[PDB]
Amino acid sequence: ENLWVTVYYGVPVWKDAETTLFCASDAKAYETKKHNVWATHCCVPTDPNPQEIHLENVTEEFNMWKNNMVEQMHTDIISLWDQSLKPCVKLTPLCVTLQCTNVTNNITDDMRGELKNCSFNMTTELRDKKQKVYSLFYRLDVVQINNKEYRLINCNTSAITQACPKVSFEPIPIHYCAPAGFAILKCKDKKFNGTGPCTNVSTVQCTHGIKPVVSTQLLLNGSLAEEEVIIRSENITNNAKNILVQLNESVQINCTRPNNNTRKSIRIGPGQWFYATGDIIGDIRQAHCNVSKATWNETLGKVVKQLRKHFGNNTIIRFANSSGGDLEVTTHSFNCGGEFFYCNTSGLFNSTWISITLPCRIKQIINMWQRIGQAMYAPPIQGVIRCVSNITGLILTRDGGSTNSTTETFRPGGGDMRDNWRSELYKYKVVKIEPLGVAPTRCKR
Amino acid sequence: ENLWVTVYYGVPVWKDAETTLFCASDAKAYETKKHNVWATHCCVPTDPNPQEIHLENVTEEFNMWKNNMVEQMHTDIISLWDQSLKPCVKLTPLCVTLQCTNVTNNITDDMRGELKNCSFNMTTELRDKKQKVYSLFYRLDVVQINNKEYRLINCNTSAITQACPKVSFEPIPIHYCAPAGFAILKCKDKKFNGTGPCTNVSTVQCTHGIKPVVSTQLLLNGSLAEEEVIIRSENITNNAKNILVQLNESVQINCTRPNNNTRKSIRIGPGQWFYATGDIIGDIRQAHCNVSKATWNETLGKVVKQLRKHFGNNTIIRFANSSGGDLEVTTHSFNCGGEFFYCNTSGLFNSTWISITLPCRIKQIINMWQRIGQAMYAPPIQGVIRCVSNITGLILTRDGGSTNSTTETFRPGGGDMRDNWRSELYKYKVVKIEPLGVAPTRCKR
Amino acid sequence: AENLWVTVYYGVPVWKDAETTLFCASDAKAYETKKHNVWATHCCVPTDPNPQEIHLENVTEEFNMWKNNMVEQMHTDIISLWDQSLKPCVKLTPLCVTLQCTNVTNNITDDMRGELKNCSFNMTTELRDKKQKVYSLFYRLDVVQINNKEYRLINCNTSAITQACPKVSFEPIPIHYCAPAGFAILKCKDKKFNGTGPCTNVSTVQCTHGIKPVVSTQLLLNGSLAEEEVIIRSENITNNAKNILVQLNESVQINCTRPNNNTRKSIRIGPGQWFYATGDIIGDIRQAHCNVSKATWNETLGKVVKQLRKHFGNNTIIRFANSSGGDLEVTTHSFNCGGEFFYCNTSGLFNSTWISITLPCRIKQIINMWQRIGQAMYAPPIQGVIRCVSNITGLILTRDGGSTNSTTETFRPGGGDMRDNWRSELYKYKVVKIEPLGVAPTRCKR
Amino acid sequence: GFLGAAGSTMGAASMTLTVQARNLLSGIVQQQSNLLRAPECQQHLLKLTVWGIKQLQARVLAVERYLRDQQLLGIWGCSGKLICCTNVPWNSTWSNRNLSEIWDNMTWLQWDKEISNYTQIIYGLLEESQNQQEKNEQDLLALD
Amino acid sequence: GFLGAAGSTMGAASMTLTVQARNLLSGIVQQQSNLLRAPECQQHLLKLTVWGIKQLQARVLAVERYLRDQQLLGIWGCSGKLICCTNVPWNSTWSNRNLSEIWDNMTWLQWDKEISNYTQIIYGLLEESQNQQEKNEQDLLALD
Amino acid sequence: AVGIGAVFLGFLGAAGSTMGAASMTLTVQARNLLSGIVQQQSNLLRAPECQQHLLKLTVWGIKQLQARVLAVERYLRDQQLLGIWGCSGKLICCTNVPWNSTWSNRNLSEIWDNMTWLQWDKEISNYTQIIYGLLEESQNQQEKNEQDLLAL
Ligand SMILES: *[C@@H]1O[C@H](CO)[C@@H](O[C@@H]2O[C@H](CO)[C@@H](O[C@@H]3O[C@H](CO[C@H]4O[C@H](CO)[C@@H](O)[C@H](O)[C@@H]4O)[C@@H](O)[C@H](O[C@H]4O[C@H](CO)[C@@H](O)[C@H](O)[C@@H]4O[C@H]4O[C@H](CO)[C@@H](O)[C@H](O)[C@@H]4O)[C@@H]3O)[C@H](O)[C@H]2NC(C)=O)[C@H](O)[C@H]1NC(C)=O
Ligand SMILES: *[C@@H]1O[C@H](CO)[C@@H](O[C@@H]2O[C@H](CO)[C@@H](O[C@@H]3O[C@H](CO[C@H]4O[C@H](CO)[C@@H](O)[C@H](O)[C@@H]4O)[C@@H](O)[C@H](O[C@H]4O[C@H](CO)[C@@H](O)[C@H](O)[C@@H]4O)[C@@H]3O)[C@H](O)[C@H]2NC(C)=O)[C@H](O)[C@H]1NC(C)=O
Ligand SMILES: *[C@@H]1O[C@H](CO)[C@@H](O[C@@H]2O[C@H](CO)[C@@H](O[C@@H]3O[C@H](CO[C@H]4O[C@H](CO)[C@@H](O)[C@H](O)[C@@H]4O)[C@@H](O)[C@H](O[C@H]4O[C@H](CO)[C@@H](O)[C@H](O)[C@@H]4O)[C@@H]3O)[C@H](O)[C@H]2NC(C)=O)[C@H](O)[C@H]1NC(C)=O
Ligand SMILES: *[C@@H]1O[C@H](CO)[C@@H](O)[C@H](O)[C@H]1NC(C)=O
Ligand SMILES: *[C@@H]1O[C@H](CO)[C@@H](O)[C@H](O)[C@H]1NC(C)=O
Ligand SMILES: *[C@@H]1O[C@H](CO)[C@@H](O)[C@H](O)[C@H]1NC(C)=O
Ligand SMILES: *[C@@H]1O[C@H](CO)[C@@H](O)[C@H](O)[C@H]1NC(C)=O
Ligand SMILES: *[C@@H]1O[C@H](CO)[C@@H](O)[C@H](O)[C@H]1NC(C)=O
Repeated sequence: ENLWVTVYYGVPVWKDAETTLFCASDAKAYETKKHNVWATHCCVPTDPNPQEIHLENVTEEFNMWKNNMVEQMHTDIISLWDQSLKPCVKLTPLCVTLQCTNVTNNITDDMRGELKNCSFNMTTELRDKKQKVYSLFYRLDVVQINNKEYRLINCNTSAITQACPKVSFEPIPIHYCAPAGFAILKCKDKKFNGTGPCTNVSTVQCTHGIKPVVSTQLLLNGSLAEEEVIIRSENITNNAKNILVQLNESVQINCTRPNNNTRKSIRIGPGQWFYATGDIIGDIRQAHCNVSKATWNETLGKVVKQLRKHFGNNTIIRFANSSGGDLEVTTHSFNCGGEFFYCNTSGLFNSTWISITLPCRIKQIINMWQRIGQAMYAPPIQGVIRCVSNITGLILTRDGGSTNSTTETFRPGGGDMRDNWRSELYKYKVVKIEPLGVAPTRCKR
Repeated sequence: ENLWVTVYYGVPVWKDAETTLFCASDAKAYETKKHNVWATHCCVPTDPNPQEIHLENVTEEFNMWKNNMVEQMHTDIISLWDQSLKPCVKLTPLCVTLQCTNVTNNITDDMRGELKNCSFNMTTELRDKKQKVYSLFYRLDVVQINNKEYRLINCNTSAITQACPKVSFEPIPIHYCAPAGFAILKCKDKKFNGTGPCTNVSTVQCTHGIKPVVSTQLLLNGSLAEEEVIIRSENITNNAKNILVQLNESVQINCTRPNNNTRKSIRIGPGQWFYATGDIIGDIRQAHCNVSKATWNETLGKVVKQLRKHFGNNTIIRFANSSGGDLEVTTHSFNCGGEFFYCNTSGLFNSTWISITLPCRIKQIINMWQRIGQAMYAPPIQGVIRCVSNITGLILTRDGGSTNSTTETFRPGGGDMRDNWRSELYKYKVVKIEPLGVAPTRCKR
Repeated sequence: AENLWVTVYYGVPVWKDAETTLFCASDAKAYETKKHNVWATHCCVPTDPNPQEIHLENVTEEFNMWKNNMVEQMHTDIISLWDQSLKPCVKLTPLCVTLQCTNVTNNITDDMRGELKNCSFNMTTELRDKKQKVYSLFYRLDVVQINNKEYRLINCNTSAITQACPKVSFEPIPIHYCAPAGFAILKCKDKKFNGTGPCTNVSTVQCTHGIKPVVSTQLLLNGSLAEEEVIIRSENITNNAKNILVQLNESVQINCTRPNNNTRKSIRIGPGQWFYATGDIIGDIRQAHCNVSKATWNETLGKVVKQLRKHFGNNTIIRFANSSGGDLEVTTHSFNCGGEFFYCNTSGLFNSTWISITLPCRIKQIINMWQRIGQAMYAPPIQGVIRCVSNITGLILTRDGGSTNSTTETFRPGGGDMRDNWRSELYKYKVVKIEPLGVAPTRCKR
Repeated sequence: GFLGAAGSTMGAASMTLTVQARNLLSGIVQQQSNLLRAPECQQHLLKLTVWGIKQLQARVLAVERYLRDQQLLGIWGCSGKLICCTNVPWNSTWSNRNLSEIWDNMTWLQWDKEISNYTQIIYGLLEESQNQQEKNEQDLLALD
Repeated sequence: GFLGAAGSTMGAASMTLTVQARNLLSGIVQQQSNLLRAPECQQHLLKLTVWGIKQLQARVLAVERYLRDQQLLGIWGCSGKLICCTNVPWNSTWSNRNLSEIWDNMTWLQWDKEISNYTQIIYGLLEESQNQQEKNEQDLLALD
Repeated sequence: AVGIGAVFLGFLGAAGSTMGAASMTLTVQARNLLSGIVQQQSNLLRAPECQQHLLKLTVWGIKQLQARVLAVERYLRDQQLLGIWGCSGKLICCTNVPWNSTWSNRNLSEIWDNMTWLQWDKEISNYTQIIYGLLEESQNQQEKNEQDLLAL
């Protein structure tokens, strides 16, 4: 009875919103590595002791499949990548006819025909002079013209830029921070499937650090589930969707390139250098990855159990290797040690439910963001490379199309980088704060 | 008197001002035209229901010859043009000696010697190879060296860029909108000749849609006068000022390029293509435009009566062809179907007061804004081109020369692009809002 | 209980030291119908025709020229202006070819023997299908032997050399640096201000005095003078790793010339690109040189010694030496008279022990500015004969350091980065940020 | 904590309104000036033209929204207050329930969701009421 | 409507002060929110470095001009009001018209031209009056 | 003869005056922070050619734009504090926070007649945050008390 409208400013309420997030990192943690693309362009430091405010009795709706934080992360990674490569040597002078022969010196049968020894006429500083040089190329980067004449694979389609020889692409944790006027809500519910209401919601200033690891089929160095393996998808029934599986216990994978390479610096113009592969010291052997067999077998058993909960207790689940298509999506991709390893995962997905050595190949000329027209040439890395990584999740697709769903088949998939992000950002949402509110009171002016 | 100063905020007062206006095109008009230069760089949606607030008892002074909106439109259109051609193929590799002969196959007399067949040595995807190619050129794009050897006309002035073939330049109406804090006032007066007060004015947030048509001598696809032909000039007296004539009726002009041309693509380097004109399929005939004779004769007579009001009643009024100079000013010029036409208008302006076929020539190398250091190469357009346009106005120059015995002669003029803009922006003015003011009242604290 | 209360005041006249971005202004008439000018075109903002200064009576601020951020800003801005002016120009990559060179032996004085070379080469034309044989003259300093007729331009094994656009003048004009609102520039008016310390007679200004961005390496040209005494200003006078940065109280003049009458040969090299080559020299060939008056130079050097001794003693020996170490940028006096780059030998100015003079000069065309190697500039030839007279207003000297702690100490001409020339003119100014909010006790309460 | 009161009841949350009001501007200044400690960050980040423009757009907009809300409070006669009481009666249509249920044992998030689309009506009413009050004051001060 | 009062007399026009005051900022925010309806050129237009800078300059300046007027009202002691009376007497030299010819028979556009030459004088007087008033209150409150 | 008259010669003319005398110029040092910005921008209209040129320098454009935005943000921050403390709209504001002799132990005649503002803010520098916190607490109490009186 006789209540009046009052106005309150500073009311703690919010709405869903899309804004620009700032990139921040732990400055001490870069340890002077200012040549790391991720550190130099995410220069602003994070605050020590990031705070988290639990919000008692606050329920909020999260949806990882429509989360614009993913789209923004995707766009910014591509942008930084391109800026990193902008101020560097172009290899258009390198798109010449090559005269190639086989590398046959102390080479295993397992790589016969894998490497080619190519000689060519390339420029020098003075326009008037030319020089004869050679380099060993991986077969995947070289294409036959009309059996000794070859060209680099991208001479018809795109320009090639050599990656900057001092720049590191090693992932570091990156934190996304809200601008003032916005807040990030974090879902800490266990067994959260990505789309439902979240009971335990807290407010943070910045996200935890996420390493921008680039990979296909398997997800490396991500977060683990704490209770059990969690299977998330936009739509389970629809076989056109990717299924993201988060493991609770990691699987360790040991990868190497055993060949001892010597890099050769070639002058190509005034102030311009090209880095060639030189020659190999010692025997030539295949690059490969080792996955503990028992651990992998246990890991699938857990994944299968969770799939059965959604697909039926008497449903047979089969794993199979990937379908044909571009190398970039049919195989696993590491980007480790500075070399681009493309690994054959069929040994991991060959079972029916009801150490494993994976051979790998190296490719130097690549198109990371599925774009056509901008190719990067990775300079050679000297010496022997070894990487030990954590498998934290999988991207699977289901074939569908079976008769009466008698059995189901799953295969490694992914390749759309957005899903690598969605696997880490599913717990976060960005909201706008709207401080002005109205309510009745027992007062009059 | 016993009065005091009272301060008021929100007073409806404005002053003449110069600000930056923003571009907004209709949203539905966007369709899928991400490749249309006007839609892609001005997608900001307009208000579906622009408002007009008529101001009773307001009589503001307008001066179209000293506006700011005109200069901004000129500056912005040039910038958008330059940014559309930026990420495109450079044709530097085509500035070679050409070996040319005449195209003599099924040529009517009208084009004998107009079109040439040129072969040349051009680069290809590998630096070690060359290819022999040929294409057809119009004689204005090719200049003789010292006798079958020719070069492109722009080789001794500037590098030429090929416009990207997917990009459309077809005019899309755009609206200029004031930023908050500013307002656009518009005249509604009929028979308003510029440079003076308007009796009926209104406030709008955006201008009407204006098509950014680039043309000379005649103005195409503009607004029509409501009642009478209106002659506007900065100084009707001065022979150095252009006369802009706005018509109340519209003369329809039918333009065509009857030849059935073929486009051919030649690879010139990695990722780059040159689009050349290939053999013509049918007979070779000249481009031309048709103007109905009777309609033109009546239209011109109306213009003459209005000139007769400014000049003496017994004046002999004559029309004549343009004086010499660059093709861009001596002939009519427009972009039809994407190709550039230059037409001979001496058939329209050859009379004394007391169907007309205009032959046209096509040119591919364009210096569109009269800037010596830049040039653009128009890709050929496959097939037969036809368009129909509305002649809404004229640009005339009084020949002057202090000719005695009242025999004024008018000749088509043009070339200052600002004058096309001035025919649409003449009714608008930009003012700023200045909310504070004071006045005496009998109120004291 | 005393009953004093907190009162908040806004508009309090106080400030704190701060670093901000100042804007670059010029004189609205400094245009002089001249826009091709590297300074005037970018520092285009006109200034106030009637600048004002506010004397702050009873203010004693501390100024420190060695930590003055205004200097750092000019260093960054001058480099940027330089780089953004050479941007829309000819790249001259077609000139990195083998040259066939012989000595210029026609009408050569002995001092010019071997100084100039006549080089012929095959470069591009308007059409990519045609080459042309052209020739030009080059100074020896810019041409190196390829392993004795084949030569190349000196920077082919480092970087691209762009051509400065021939219309742009680099002649320094006064520049005024102005504070953004909320900031103010405090100026020290102490007639004998030493630097690094308290200054009485502090004034507030909106913009600095006009400063000409003159670039030189040993003698400081066309700056301000001290008014009463020669002043020696250093960060640490006893540290031989520092610079003595002498400022004089009277100017002296140096008369420089490039006596040869040159012509310029304009060559098309591509579709809208032109190269400017040095053509044949008219008349005979003589070396560039600069004059100073001997007595005048002795007198100002003697003044420096009297002041320098104040830090070392009245029974010490001050010796001047001709300086040493590094390439020409730090061994000679560089100054760009008329647009050509002169590198003058100053040993004749520092040959005395305290207890007319002709300086020979060399000309270089390929210039590495600001001690960088990433980019080089080609200076187009200037036709006719070049002459100017400049005002020497200061010196950059260093001390060798003592050895055996003997009576004699040696002061040798220095060199260094551009920052010291800037410190020479900006020693008087400091930037502060105004902070209008504050609190003090009163006797009032709500 | 900044949204710590989100789960508190309306009449409890109202005890700490000042912190939300402060964060809107103080966060901007600290993030742009105090957080940006390493001078090389700005020097390098200025080379990323697009990031530079996007970040400015975000700051400028935050200011524009702040000012729009302050202008609105000023128009309504609530300038300078976090708590403002005005002479516009509460309509049961907007919400028909007891003032016990509304102020206490219910949070602000819930409240905002319930008022929903009635917000625009209320704002128009508040603006007219203040104009009437200003005119009345001006007339009284002219009577002596 | 906005500026619909331009032809009204000064008295009648005082009823629309709210309309003109709101547009100074509300148009800025709405103009920015409108582009969210076509996100594709929000991204494309960031490539037009020149347009990016010009639009931000336009927005920044609009804010600066708005704030300058608000600061000035604050200095005069009129913060928070659209209409405020002061203690500065009206000078017949500024204008010698009757109130019957000012608040009627004349518009604000006409008036502004009529007294344009005295704007700075009036503003200076307003500032001095407020300074004296604040000092007087400070002293009065110290006599408690 | 000195001390007679309160005229200062310009914008920071009162900087060397005592704290009491300097109160006479509070308006001068307030307007400048904002009106200076507008005039500096207005002045660029004296050279339209300069404005066109400056838009060609991306870095200069952005750096100046950042400076303007930051200046505005600092201005607003301080204005918000005056709002929070209940001093909005005033150049001089009396509050209910008592003065602590700990922060500074001086007589009022000593402060207002012998100290200048440039000295005062050094002596009281260590208590700035304390005082601001107290001012906020005081205003929070006052607003809730007013609401209860209106309710009664
Ligand atoms: C310390 O401070 C001193 C004093 O300011 C400064 O010395 C002065 O330097 C400037 C710049 O080098 C000198 O100015 C030049 O002087 C020559 C001399 O010409 C005289 O004779 C001709 C007739 O033959 C007269 O017409 C003329 O007025 C003189 O009396 C001028 O020729 C120069 O003009 C050209 O360059 C200008 C650059 O901006 C152009 O604006 C101008 O239009 C001219 O260019 C045209 O002609 C060129 C030559 O043919 C051609 O190459 C161009 O393409 C174009 O067609 C200019 O006015 C000034 O005289 C010096 N004064 C003294 C006393 O020395 C020091 O340089 C400074 N020190 C340092 C280290 O910075
Ligand atoms: C998942 O997360 C793991 C970490 O938990 C990542 O694995 C690490 O990856 C980094 C980067 O590739 C490895 O760092 C490198 O280690 C080399 C080890 O060499 C040792 O022995 C030589 C002997 O001569 C010594 O000289 C040397 O100091 C070491 O003791 C270093 O040689 C490397 O430095 C060289 O290369 C870099 C290239 O950027 C240059 O900048 C350096 O100057 C130098 O030339 C470098 O430090 C690290 O060892 C890996 N650890 C493990 C356990 O594997 C995975 O990569 C990540 N997974 C994915 C997919 O990203
Ligand atoms: C004054 O105003 C008039 C009227 O708007 C302009 O004349 C029009 O100009 C446009 C652009 O040149 C013409 O559009 C073209 O029409 C061709 C014919 O299309 C027929 O078939 C389609 C179905 O396939 C029907 O929808 C259509 O109505 C016709 O019956 C198309 O083939 C063209 O498409 C090709 O070119 C465009 C642009 O390069 C590409 O984007 C397409 O992918 C494709 O390759 C195009 O749509 C239009 O027909 C003209 N009107 C008339 C009556 O002829 C004047 O140009 C304007 N004057 C000036 C100076 O600006
Ligand atoms: C246009 O009309 C005005 C009056 O409306 C008149 O003064 C002027 O002379 C006319 N002529 C032109 C072309 O301005
Ligand atoms: C003058 O500068 C020197 C630096 O060599 C410093 O030691 C000395 O104290 C300064 N003089 C004064 C009065 O500050
Ligand atoms: C060069 O020397 C010759 C003598 O061999 C002389 O005739 C000539 O004049 C000299 N040069 C010029 C251009 O004067
Ligand atoms: C207004 O909000 C109420 C909330 O209960 C909702 O039921 C109603 O549909 C909304 N009105 C409109 C037009 O959306
Ligand atoms: C215009 O003048 C008439 C005079 O009768 C007046 O009635 C009308 O209200 C005026 N217009 C406006 C907007 O006040």
